[PDB]
Amino acid sequence: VKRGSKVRILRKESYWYQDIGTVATIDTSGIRYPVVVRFEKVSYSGVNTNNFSLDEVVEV
Amino acid sequence: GDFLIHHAIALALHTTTLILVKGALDARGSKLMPDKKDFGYAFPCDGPGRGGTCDISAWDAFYLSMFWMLNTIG
Amino acid sequence: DTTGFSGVPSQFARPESGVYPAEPTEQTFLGMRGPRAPGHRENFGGKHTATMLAIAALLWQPVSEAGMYRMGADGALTKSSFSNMEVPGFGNMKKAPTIESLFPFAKNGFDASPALFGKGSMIVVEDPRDGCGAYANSGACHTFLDEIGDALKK
Amino acid sequence: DNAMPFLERPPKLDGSLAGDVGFDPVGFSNYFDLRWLRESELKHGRVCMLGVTGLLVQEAVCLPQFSNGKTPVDDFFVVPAAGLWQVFFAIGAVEFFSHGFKLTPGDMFSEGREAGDFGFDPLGCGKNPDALARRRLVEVKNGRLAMIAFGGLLHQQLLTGQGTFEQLANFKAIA
Amino acid sequence: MDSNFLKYLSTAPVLFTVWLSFTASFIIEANRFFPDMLYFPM
Amino acid sequence: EMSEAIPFMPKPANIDSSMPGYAGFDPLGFTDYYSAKWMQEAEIKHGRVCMLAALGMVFPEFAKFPQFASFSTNPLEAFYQVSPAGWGQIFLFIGVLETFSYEKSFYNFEGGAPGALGFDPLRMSSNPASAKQYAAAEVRNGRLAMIGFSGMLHHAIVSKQGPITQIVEQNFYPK
Amino acid sequence: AMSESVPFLKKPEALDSSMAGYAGFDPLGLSSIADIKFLQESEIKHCRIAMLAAAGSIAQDIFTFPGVSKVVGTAKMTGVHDVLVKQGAMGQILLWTSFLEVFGTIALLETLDGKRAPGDFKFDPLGFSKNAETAKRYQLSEIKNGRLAMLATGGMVHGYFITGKGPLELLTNF
Amino acid sequence: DVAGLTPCGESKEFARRLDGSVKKLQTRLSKYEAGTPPALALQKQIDKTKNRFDRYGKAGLLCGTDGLPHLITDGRWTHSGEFVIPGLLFLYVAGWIGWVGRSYVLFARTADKPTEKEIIIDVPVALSFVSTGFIWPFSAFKEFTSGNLIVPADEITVSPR
Amino acid sequence: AKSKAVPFLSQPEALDGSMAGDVGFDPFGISSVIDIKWLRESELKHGRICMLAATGCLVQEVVHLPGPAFSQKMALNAWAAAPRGGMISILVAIGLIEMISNRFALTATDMFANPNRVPGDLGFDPLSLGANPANRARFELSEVIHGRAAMMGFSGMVHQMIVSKQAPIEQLMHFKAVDSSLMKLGGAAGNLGY
Ligand code: CLA
Ligand SMILES: CCCCCCCCCCCCCCCC(=O)OC[C@H](COP(=O)(O)OC[C@@H](O)CO)OC(=O)CCCCCCCCCCCCCCC
Ligand code: KC2
Ligand SMILES: CC1=C(C#C/C(C)=C/C=C/C(C)=C/C=C/C=C(C)/C=C/C=C(\C)C#CC2=C(C)C[C@@H](O)CC2(C)C)C(C)(C)C[C@H](O)C1
Ligand SMILES: CC1=C(C#C/C(C)=C/C=C/C(C)=C/C=C/C=C(C)/C=C/C=C(\C)C#CC2=C(C)C[C@@H](O)CC2(C)C)C(C)(C)C[C@H](O)C1
Ligand SMILES: CC1=C(C#C/C(C)=C/C=C/C(C)=C/C=C/C=C(C)/C=C/C=C(\C)C#CC2=C(C)C[C@@H](O)CC2(C)C)C(C)(C)C[C@H](O)C1
Ligand SMILES: CCCCCCCCCCCCO[C@@H]1O[C@H](CO)[C@@H](O[C@H]2O[C@H](CO)[C@@H](O)[C@H](O)[C@H]2O)[C@H](O)[C@H]1O
Repeated sequence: VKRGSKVRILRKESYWYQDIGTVATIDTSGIRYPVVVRFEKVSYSGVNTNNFSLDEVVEV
Repeated sequence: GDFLIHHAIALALHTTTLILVKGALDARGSKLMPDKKDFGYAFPCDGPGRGGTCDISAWDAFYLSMFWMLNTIG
Repeated sequence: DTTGFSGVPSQFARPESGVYPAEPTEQTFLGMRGPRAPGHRENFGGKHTATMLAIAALLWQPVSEAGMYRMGADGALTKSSFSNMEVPGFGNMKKAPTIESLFPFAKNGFDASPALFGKGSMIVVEDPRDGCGAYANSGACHTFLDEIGDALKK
Repeated sequence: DNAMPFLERPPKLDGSLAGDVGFDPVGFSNYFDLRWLRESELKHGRVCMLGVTGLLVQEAVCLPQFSNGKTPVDDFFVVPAAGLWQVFFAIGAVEFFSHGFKLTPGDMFSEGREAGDFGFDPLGCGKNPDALARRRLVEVKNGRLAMIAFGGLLHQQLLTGQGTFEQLANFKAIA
Repeated sequence: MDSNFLKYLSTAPVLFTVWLSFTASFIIEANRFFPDMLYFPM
Repeated sequence: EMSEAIPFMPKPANIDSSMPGYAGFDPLGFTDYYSAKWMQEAEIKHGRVCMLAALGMVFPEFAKFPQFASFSTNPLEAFYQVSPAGWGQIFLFIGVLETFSYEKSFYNFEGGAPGALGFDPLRMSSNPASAKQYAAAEVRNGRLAMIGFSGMLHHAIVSKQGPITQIVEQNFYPK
Repeated sequence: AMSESVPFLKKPEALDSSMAGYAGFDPLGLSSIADIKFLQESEIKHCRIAMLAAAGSIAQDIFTFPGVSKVVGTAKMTGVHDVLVKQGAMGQILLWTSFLEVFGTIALLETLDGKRAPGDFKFDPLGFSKNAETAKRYQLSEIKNGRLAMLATGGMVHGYFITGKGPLELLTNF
Repeated sequence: DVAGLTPCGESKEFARRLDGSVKKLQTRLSKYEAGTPPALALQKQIDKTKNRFDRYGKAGLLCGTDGLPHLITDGRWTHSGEFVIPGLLFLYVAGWIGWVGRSYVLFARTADKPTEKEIIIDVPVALSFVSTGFIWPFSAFKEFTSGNLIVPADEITVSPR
Repeated sequence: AKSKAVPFLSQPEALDGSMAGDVGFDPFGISSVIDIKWLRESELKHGRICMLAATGCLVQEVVHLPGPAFSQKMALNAWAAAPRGGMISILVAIGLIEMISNRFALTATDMFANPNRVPGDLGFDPLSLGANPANRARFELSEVIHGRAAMMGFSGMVHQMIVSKQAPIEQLMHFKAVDSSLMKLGGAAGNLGY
């Protein structure tokens, strides 16, 4: 994906699984979860953003 | 009177089923606790985080539906 | 921002067709001005509706006077319903559905005339004034202006 | 010329069809095929030419097999119901075969058939071209007259109850 | 009228109490003039 | 494009002039959600059943079968006067006809035309113009029969008689 | 540009001297509201019906066709309408005038299109409008007599509604 | 009649209900003088009781053995004014409220801050929406068919199971 | 920048003198809350119904359709006496007129979705009486004023039919004043009920 795009979450244990967030940054290092996605809805923890891998995220 | 009480029994059988079905279907996981299966059937809670997780186990929906069973057979 | 009752669907987040038709200024006599198909107004416009309304009005005059008019021995003729005209070949359907079935004036007691209404059942025009004047009246008539005069003189 | 001079001449009526004096005020032939309209006119005229002959002859002549109505219209009722169905289906069979089983505006003239032309010329009366043109005019004009005449004969017989020739003989005005 | 007082009257509890009081008020008025409506009359 | 039925509404995207009874009429868009060919075949089947139903509601006014000659001319009473062996045989016959639409729609949905159950015994629709006219005529007469049967059914509910009987007795209104 | 008929009022901006019976008289501005061609056709239709009505009132007072005195009573003008509706006289007059006015509707629509002058049904069996001067002169005579006939028709029928006498008999008596 | 019930106009038990209900109020009226405010109030209560029983008797309601009206709700048209027609009035109002609220939550999602629109309601826009509800069956069915009521299953958050 | 109708108030926005009858009258500021297009559509609709309603009350006093069901001089009695099937036919026909004339853009979210749509312009000109552009300003003004007047007049006539159980013309010609013995206003809570 790329920064600023709208993405659909495919992590089944995510609060926002199959919801739309937007990508803030993508790391270039050997990071296990580089895609940082921010979400309008807040989780039960109150967090509204999480880091995901590429294979857990699809452009819409 | 028979009509009204039969509808009351319908509410009771459906509500006990709701609690029990919610317990059975959400036994293995939920948005509140995705890995609920890893904790078993009867565990107390997942703690006060994520808003509060009291009576989140499938056993606890057995527990809550036992009152609704007693109410319906009542 | 949304004006409120603005009626633009995008403002209220309502789904919109987006295809907003241009408004032709052409108008038909018994229809409204609106978007119409190409050639619609020429074929089915004022000329069509006025002519067809005229034809329907002309065709109404036999329809209003619908009935079996049979002359007796004397010149006098008797109006009977078309239901009396039995049909030979339709089995148990001896009486046949007719024009009176579509226009049942007699059943409803309308008694239609070629010009609508008719001797039996005609427009009722009555004088609300009841044969007295606007002012300067007797006991039988007390007008509103008479009440003003009665209020002034008391 | 033009039947109704005040009105502008209808465009689809170009005078090719017989009897085209330009009499189309309502606006037919601008909405419907002229061929379907002419086919209807010729069939209505032919059925009515036979019908006026039917009213006049049936007052005079009654076959032994059937009874006679008080008026020629009443004949329709006195004749047996099954016979009326046999004539209706027989005419239907003629209509199916004559039009080649295409009996609708969309398919009737799909074969290129000329309006009101069934190729019925057994005695070869219409073989001559100029005679055919004059007689085509005669057929439509007598047919239109017969449609009018049939209306009057049927309506007068229903009103007077006596039949055409009787009404002409003993005439009773409505009172 | 003040825009902040109108924005206060647009708050959820005020509108909820006013709308359900208006709702309650026309149920009360309809049952005052036309009482004992166990059925739709037909 | 705009709808031809509603000239202020846009054309419904999933209906097309190809279909026999097309008028552009889908104000509530069933075809943008449901399969247009499923709706097409379903409309055609409702109309064919309704065309028989309209004819069947009207026909025992005229004549009855000798076995059911004693039955009533009100169709909603003649419904209950038929024996359950009779309704079982009617249901078995309709089911045998349906076995063909079960293949035509649940297995062979795409191959053919909507409502094409291979029932053309007199070899009509061979001429293409005639086929076009018959297709549109079937759909329009089916819709007309749906409306007409709906009418005549509720008319038989209000006044407990057949539609033709209600007409001749002029019992047109609830009493 | 001020009106010839009402000098303190303006020209009615839809009327021109090429019209028949023009006097600049449209004070109420009805011509602006509705199409002048329709109004011209309507004026002429009112004019010709009332002209026939005016001559009919006069002639009905003068003589009466054979046999008619039985069917009607001593009724005259509007009085005969209720009884001659019972017989088919008014029914037949309505039917045939209605039949003509169906074509009159088509003719009025042709007038709105502009393909015909209002009231021009081309009806000239005997020859009067061969010359152009005579044609315009007779169109002016027609419109003026017609407007007078309409006023006269109102006068005759209201004289019947007051006295019951009829035109000639109101001249002879009072 | 239906279900072994008797029409309320000819059942004796409904009549004794009305007579007993009026006797209770008349014995309360027997302890007051004619023009006093309690007596006037009690007499209006008696009038209302008589009107209720008079209206119920002529309404086509069916009474039981207990003399109280019973509702037949099986779908029959001779009794549709007890559930089927009041139910149609309910479903129209309920679908009105649902369509109006759904339209407002979809409006509020397209706002600068969506959650202030739900605790501080944009009253002109919400009143535009409450006016929208009168044609909700058509508006909602066109919404359903145009793919705007139902979201696909792959746009909805679900638990891992 | 003051209103001309109410000189001590500020001139309301969305009222700019373009619309007919725009004299600057909106003291409660409804036009600031509700779009003036919807309000003018609703004002024209109320007034047009009221113009027919005022004419209805007076003409039903003078002329009746024949028959005993249409013989109610007093207009509020015609509501009950007129055949129910036909009054519901009127109601259904009004609903059909509303859906076709508004072209299925009936709600406050989709009427005026077309930018060509104008407040009050349903495309109704059967005899093309608005074909002349010059009269448009006067006609639109005179329609609005006739509508407003008829709103006030019909409201009066109804509430005069309630007070005096008399039709409006024969209430003017057989006027009997308000005795005040009956028709008292209010009072449901003063006497604590009953
Ligand atoms: C689907 C078409 C249809 C059918 C079959 C009927 C059938 C019936 N109607 Mg209904 N009606 C319809 C449409 C229809 N109506 C519509 C669309 C309207 C609303 C405009 C009405 C309004 C209506 C009323 C108000 C009444 C009826 C009545 C009747 C009944 C008696 C009819 C009678 O005696 O006619 C024969 C009589 C006539 C033909 C007289 C016509 C009278 C004139 C023309 C009325 C003037 C029209 C006026 C200018 C309206 C203009 C507005 C309009 C253009 C929108 C009959 C059951 C009456 C009833 O129930 O009586 C028991 C009744 O009171 N109808
Ligand atoms: C733009 C349209 C303009 C409409 C103008 C309205 C004209 C009629 C208004 C009343 C005329 C005179 C009243 C004297 C009559 C009067 O004052 O009676 C008094 C009555 C209360 O009774 P009392 O306590 O006075 O009893 C007194 C004793 O003397 C008798 O027992 O007041 C009311 O509450 C009645 C009105 C209903 C109140 C609620 C109305 C419905 C609410 C709808 C939403 C709000 C709308 C506005 C509400 C104000
Ligand atoms: C031979 C069949 C036939 C008959 C017997 C007939 C009789 C009458 C009568 C008789 C009393 C009137 C008063 C009348 C009037 C109108 N007809 Mg006509 N009409 C017929 C055929 C068609 C077709 C095929 C169309 C059509 C139309 C219109 C429009 C609307 C135009 C618009 O508002 O722009 C109006 C006002 C067009 C349409 O739009 O209908 C919604 C359209 O295509 N008509 N029509
Ligand atoms: C396919 C095939 C062929 C075939 C075939 C067959 C068997 C074809 C059968 C066709 C049929 C039975 C068509 C019947 C249509 C009935 C209609 C449209 C009635 C509508 C009623 C209305 C409008 C009404 C009404 C009423 C109302 C509501 C109010 C009432 O008061 C009155 C009233 C009555 C007016 C063959 C065999 C030739 C071979 C070929 O190779 C292929
Ligand atoms: C839509 C909406 C608006 C609006 C509006 C409104 C409120 C419009 C109201 C319209 C009305 C009142 C229409 C009435 C029609 C009456 C008829 C057809 C009478 C028929 C009589 C018959 C058939 C008979 C009979 C006979 C019988 C049976 C037996 C005899 O003994 C009696 C009798 C002889 C008479 C407007 C236009 C203002 C604006 C905007 O666009 C929005
Ligand atoms: C647009 C259009 C055309 C059209 C059209 C139509 C239908 C035109 C009709 C227009 C109408 C009906 C106008 C009526 C206005 C009535 C008013 C203002 C009454 C106010 C009453 C008051 C103030 C009062 C009062 C009273 C009080 C309370 C006390 C009472 O005791 C008495 C009293 C009565 C004195 C057509 C169709 C020709 C085609 C054209 O192409 C386009
Ligand atoms: C040609 C029709 C084309 C569309 C027809 C479809 C109609 C749609 C539903 C029609 C409903 C009929 O509506 C019903 O009929 C008439 C209408 O006055 C009324 O009937 C009433 O008036 C009639 C007419 O004098 C009386 O004979 C009858 O005793 C009385 O009950 C009913 O109270 C009403 O419920």
